[PDB]
Amino acid sequence: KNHPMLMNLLK
Amino acid sequence: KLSEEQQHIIAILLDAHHKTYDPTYADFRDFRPPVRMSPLSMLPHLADLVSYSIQKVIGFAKMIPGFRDLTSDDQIVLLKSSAIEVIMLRSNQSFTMDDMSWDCGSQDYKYDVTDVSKAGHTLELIEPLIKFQVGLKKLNLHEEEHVLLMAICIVSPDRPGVQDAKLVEAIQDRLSNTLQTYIRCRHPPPGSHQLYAKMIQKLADLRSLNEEHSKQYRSLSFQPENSMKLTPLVLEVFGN
Ligand SMILES: C=C1[C@H](O)CC(=C/C=C2\CCC[C@]3(C)[C@@H]([C@H](C)[C@@H](CC)CCO)CC[C@@H]23)C[C@H]1O
Repeated sequence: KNHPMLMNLLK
Repeated sequence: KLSEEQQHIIAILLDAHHKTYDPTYADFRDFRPPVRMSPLSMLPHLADLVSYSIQKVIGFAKMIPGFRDLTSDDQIVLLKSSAIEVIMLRSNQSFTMDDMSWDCGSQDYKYDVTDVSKAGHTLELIEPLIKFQVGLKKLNLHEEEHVLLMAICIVSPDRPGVQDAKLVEAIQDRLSNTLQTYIRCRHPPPGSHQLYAKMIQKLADLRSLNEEHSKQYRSLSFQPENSMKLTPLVLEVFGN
């Protein structure tokens, strides 16, 4: 939900 | 009484922490130099540490057994709520009771109560933060209990915005059950006595700390000039 940097890191 | 799975979990978490946490603190040089003269002089350096710490927390969280099964939205939600609490929790290893300050192996890296103040945080957040560190330090928990506590903190079903409470709860319980079982089997009296309850109490303390930090962050962060010092990761994780 608008968390690009968090999401990518978790990826 | 520790299942093979329970022992496996401990091993994974311990491994996850070692990769996630560096005792050397060698990476700290890369942050903007600490400025101790001057309002908000500490904040650039602290923001960088916090940002860096967020990355490390995220990396630990992913390794937690069953955490990956969660939906992206559930993983993101857990981390955003969790992340400040984990930083305070993780930061316990650096924290020293003698000086009452977090020690990172060097005089510049060592962080005073005033340094935290210098970032732009009032004593109401800070005094409780220091007491928490003392009270957690006093437990002298095994590394295994430290790692498990961080994992149980991250996987909280009651975090705000969690789409699927039941799944998160199922993961956490396995970690809780491991921790309880570990203290009984691997922890001798009298230090072990009440340890699970005392640890669970710390999670209640962290919720309080988290809530305070959020209010104080919002006041600091509300100001565009102060918010400008924060890293992009911090704004995303602590903002929204
Ligand atoms: C790698 C780490 C941790 O990630 C962070 C470490 C210490 C933690 C500290 C020391 C300085 C003040 C910190 C950063 C606090 C910051 C300034 C908080 C204050 C409520 C501001 C959050 O925006 C939280 C944890 C504190 C050293 C080391 O243990």
